[PDB]
Amino acid sequence: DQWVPDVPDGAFVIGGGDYRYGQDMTEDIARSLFQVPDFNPANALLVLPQLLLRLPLEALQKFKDFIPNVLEGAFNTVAGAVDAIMGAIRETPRVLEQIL
Amino acid sequence: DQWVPDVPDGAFVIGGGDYRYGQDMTEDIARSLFQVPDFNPANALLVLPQLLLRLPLEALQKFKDFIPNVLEGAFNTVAGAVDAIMGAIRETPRVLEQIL
Amino acid sequence: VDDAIAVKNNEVNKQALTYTRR
Amino acid sequence: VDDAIAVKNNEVNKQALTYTRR
Amino acid sequence: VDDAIAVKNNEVNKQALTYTRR
Amino acid sequence: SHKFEFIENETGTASITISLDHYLAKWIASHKGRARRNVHVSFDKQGARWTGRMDHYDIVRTKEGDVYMEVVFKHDYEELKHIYVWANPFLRPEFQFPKLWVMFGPAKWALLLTLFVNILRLETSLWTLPDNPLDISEWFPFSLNPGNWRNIVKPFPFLADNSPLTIVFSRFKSFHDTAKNVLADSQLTIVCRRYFHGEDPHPFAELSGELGLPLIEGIASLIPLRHGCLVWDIVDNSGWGSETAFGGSLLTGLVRAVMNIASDGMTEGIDIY
Amino acid sequence: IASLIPLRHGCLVWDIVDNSGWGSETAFGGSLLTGLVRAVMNIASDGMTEGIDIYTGLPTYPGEYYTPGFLGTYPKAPHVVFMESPYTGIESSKFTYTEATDTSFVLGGQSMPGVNEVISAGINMGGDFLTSLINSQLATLGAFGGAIDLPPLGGIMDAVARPLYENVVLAFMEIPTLRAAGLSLPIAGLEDIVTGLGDFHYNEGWVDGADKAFTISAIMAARAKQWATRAKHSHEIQVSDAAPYIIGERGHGHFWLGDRVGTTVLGYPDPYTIFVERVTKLTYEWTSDGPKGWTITIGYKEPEDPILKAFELIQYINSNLGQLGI
Amino acid sequence: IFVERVTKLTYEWTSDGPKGWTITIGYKEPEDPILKAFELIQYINSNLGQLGI
Amino acid sequence: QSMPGVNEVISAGINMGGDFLTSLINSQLATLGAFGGAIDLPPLGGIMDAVARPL
Repeated sequence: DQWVPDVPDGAFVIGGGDYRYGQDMTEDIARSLFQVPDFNPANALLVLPQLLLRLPLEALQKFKDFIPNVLEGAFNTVAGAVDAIMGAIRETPRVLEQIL
Repeated sequence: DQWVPDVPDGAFVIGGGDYRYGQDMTEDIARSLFQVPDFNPANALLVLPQLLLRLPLEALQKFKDFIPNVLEGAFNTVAGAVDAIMGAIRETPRVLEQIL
Repeated sequence: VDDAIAVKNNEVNKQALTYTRR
Repeated sequence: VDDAIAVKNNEVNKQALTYTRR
Repeated sequence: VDDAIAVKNNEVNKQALTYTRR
Repeated sequence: SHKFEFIENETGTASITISLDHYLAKWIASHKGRARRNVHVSFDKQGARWTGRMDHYDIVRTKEGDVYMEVVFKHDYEELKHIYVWANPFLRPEFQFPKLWVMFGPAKWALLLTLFVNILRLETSLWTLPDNPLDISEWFPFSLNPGNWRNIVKPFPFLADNSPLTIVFSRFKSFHDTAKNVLADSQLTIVCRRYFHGEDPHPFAELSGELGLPLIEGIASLIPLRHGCLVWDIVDNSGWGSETAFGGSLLTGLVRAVMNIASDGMTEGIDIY
Repeated sequence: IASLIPLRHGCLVWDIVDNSGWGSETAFGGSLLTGLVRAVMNIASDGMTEGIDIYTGLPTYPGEYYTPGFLGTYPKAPHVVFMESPYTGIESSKFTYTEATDTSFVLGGQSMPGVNEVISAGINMGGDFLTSLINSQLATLGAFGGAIDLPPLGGIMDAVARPLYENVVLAFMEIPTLRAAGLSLPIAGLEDIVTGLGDFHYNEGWVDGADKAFTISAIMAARAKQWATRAKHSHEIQVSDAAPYIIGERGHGHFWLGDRVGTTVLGYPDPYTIFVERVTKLTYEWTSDGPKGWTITIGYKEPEDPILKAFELIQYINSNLGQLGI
Repeated sequence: IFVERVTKLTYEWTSDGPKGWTITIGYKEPEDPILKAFELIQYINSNLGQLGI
Repeated sequence: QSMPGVNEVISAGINMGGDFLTSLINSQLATLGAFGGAIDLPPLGGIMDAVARPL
C-alpha cells in the first residue's frame, strides 16, 4: 500500500548495513565518533577539520560573514563550509601577524 | 482573606500581560531570548552588553575585583554591573596594548 | 449464586468507566 | 447472598489499609 | 455461601498470572 | 430499567436495559442506519438533565433463554478528559513557548479562561483576544461568531468574581488533571448544561435591572448557539470564604461562619457570626 | 533436513503468521443470503486513513480447500459462521460494540533528536566566537594590573539559556483523522458506505511516550493510539466441540486461535448479517462430568472480571515505569 | 447537625418503579475496593504522563 | 544510566580536547584570516561536548 514509515537514521535493513546488524561494532569504532582524536603539534591542522565536520551547518554558518572570497553557495553543505573555513587558515599564529 | 500566593514569573493576569495571553508570541520573539544575535565586526561591542544582561549577579560580580574606578554599589544590580564592565572596555586589542 | 456475582461484576464494570478510557 | 458479598467487601476495604494511605 | 466466593477468587488468581510475575 | 449517576468534578455513568424488539434498540443496533454514528441520551427530571454519550452496548443471550440489550453512557464531563491544556494554545505543536501555561486570577475566571482558550483552539478560531476575553460585551456583534461551536464558556463580569485568587498551570495536562486540585482547594464545582432549542431559554439571558428588562436585547440573534451546544460554567456552592454553615443543631439552628487562610497559607481561622 | 539441522527434543520453534489478510484479500462482513464480501485495506499517504476496496469478482479459494482430509481457515477465504438463528447450539453469548472515541492524537514531551543540540551548539559558537572576534581586533578590558582578555562566553550563555529553549522546538505533534467527517470501516455494513462520528465527539487523546516512540516515528505511535481507540465489535460464545465445527490446528480443525470467523447476533435489525473478526482467546474445560466445551472470544474483548481489567492496566504501568527508569 | 456538600447522586428505575436516590454527603471513598483500586490507577496514569514530559 | 563519574570523565575529556586543540593552534600554528585583520579560532570544547552528548 502507498504509505510506508520513513527509515530512521542508522536503522538496520536487509543486508545489515555497515556494522552487520551491529555484530561488527566495537568500542574502538564507537569511541572514535564522540572522542576528540589524540593530537600533537604535527597533526593539529589535520585534526581540526575532523572536529569541524561533526558540527551542524547552522553553527558553521557563523563564519560565512568573516571568510574573504567564499565560493558560490559553499555554506549550503557541511563539507563545503569546512572547505571554506580551511581556505581561510593562515599558517602563522595571530600574535606574530600583529607584531609583523 | 489575608493569604494569596505569589504571582509566578511570566504568568498571565487580567489584561493578558505583554504578549496578550500568549497570542502575540511568535518564534521570532521567543528565539530572540535564547539565540546569540547575528554579529559582525561593525556590531560586536553593541552585541556584547546584550549578552552580559542575560547573566546573573553571581556571574558578573566575579569582574568586580578587576575593574578600576567603579561607582559606589554599582554591582548591586545587573544593569549597573554591565554599565561598569562596559566602562572598563578600551578600543584596541590586548596584543596591540602589550606591543606598544 | 453465580448470577448474583455476575450482576455485581456488570455493575462494577459500568462504574470503572469513571476511572478509565480504552 | 448480597449481604455476604457486602461483608466480604468490608473485610477487603479494611485489609487494603495495609497497602494504602491518603 | 463462602465457598462460591472462594472458588471464583481462585479462578481470578489463576488468570491474574497472564498479567503479573515474580 | 435505567440508572444514572452524577458525581462532583468526575465522570458519572448511565445505562439502559432494553428489549431487542424495541424500535429504538433496533436504531441503536443498526449502525448502517446512522450517517452521524454517535448516540446521545438525555434524562430530564425536576429541572435536572443528565446528558451523555454512548461508550458501548451489549446484546446478551443468557443460558436461561433471556435475550436483552444493555447500553452504557458516560456523562458529558468526559469532554474535559479529552481536552488538553497546551503550553501555548495560539501556536503550532512544533513550537511551544512559553513552556508552561500559567495564569493568576480569581479561580472561576482562571479555570474558565484556560478552558475558553483551548475551546478557541479546537473550534479553529482566529479571534483576537480582548483585555478580558470572558466579558460578554466583547463577543458581539459579528465578533466571536460562536454559531457552529460544540462547546462554550458562560461569560460573566470580572469585578463580581469573589472566588479565591489562585494559580492554574499546565504543560499538556488534560483539563481534568489541570483543574483537579484548583477545584478541590477552592471548593468549586464545574457544571455543564446542553442547550436544547425550543425548550430551554438562551443560556446567556439574564433580566438584571430596576424594571427587570433583559440586560442585552436580542441576545439569541447576537450570540447564536447551535442545538446541543455544551455550555460550561463554574459555581460557588461552598461559601467557605464568605458566609456558610459547617454544623449546628435541630434545637437552635445552623451556626453561620467564615473561613480565612492565615498568612502561613496552612492554617484556616473560623469566624462565627 | 533432520541430519543437517539437528534440533533437540523439546526445542521451542518460534514463527509469525498472517491470519489477517487485511492488506491483501480478506472479508470483514457479509450475509448468510449472498455470502461474505471480499475486500482489501490500504493506508493512504497520511498514515492514519485506511481505504477499503471491495472485490467485484466471483470468490476464489486457496488450493488446500480442494484437498482430501483438509480442514482449516486461510484469511483469503473465511467460511465459519456461528448462527444465532433458530436451531442454534451455542449455550450463551455476549456481543459488544464499542464506538470510536478520539478524533485527533497529541504526542510528545521532548524535542526530536538533535534539535536541542543544534541550538546549544549555536549558543556555544556565538558566545565563544564573539569574544574571540572582540579580543582579536576590537577591544580589551582595562583591569587594575593592565589589559585582560574577555573570557569565552559560549558555556555561560548556554547554561543561562538552557531552561528557555530545551524542549521548545519540535517537542510536540498533533495528528488529525477523518473520524468526525466520514470513513469506510472494516465492520459488517460499513465497508461500502461513508459514516462519521458526528459534529459532537471527544476531541484529543494523549499518545503515551515512556519508551520515546514518537522520536522514532510519530505516525507509528499515533497508529497504535488510533488502533486502541477504533470502533470495534466482539462476540464471546460458549459452545461444545466438533459439531458443527471442529476446533483444532490447520489441517485438523475448521478454525484455530487467530483465524477469521463469522457470527450472527440473535435480535439484530438485519437477521442475515455476518459479523467477521479473529479468534483472540480459546478456553477448554474438563471435569469428572466430561467436557464443558470451548469458550471462544471473537474480536478483541476486555476481561469480564473487573479485577482482571485492574491487572491489565497494572501490567501496562509496570512496563512504562521500567522505561522511565532508563 | 453535620453539614457537608452532596458529592454524588444516583437514580435507578426498574419495571417495579423507582428505587429512589443514593445521596453521598461529603467526600466518601468508593464502597467496592475494586473501584478504590481503579481510582488509584487513574492517579498513576496521570503521573506517568507528566514524568514522560 | 551510567555509573557515576563515567559520563563526566568523557565530557571533561571532550571539553579539554577542543579547548586545548584551539589553544595549541592559536598559540603556535595558525589564524582564521577574516576580511579585516586576523581572528583566533574559537574554543571548541563546549560545542564538541554538546553535539557529542546524545552519542
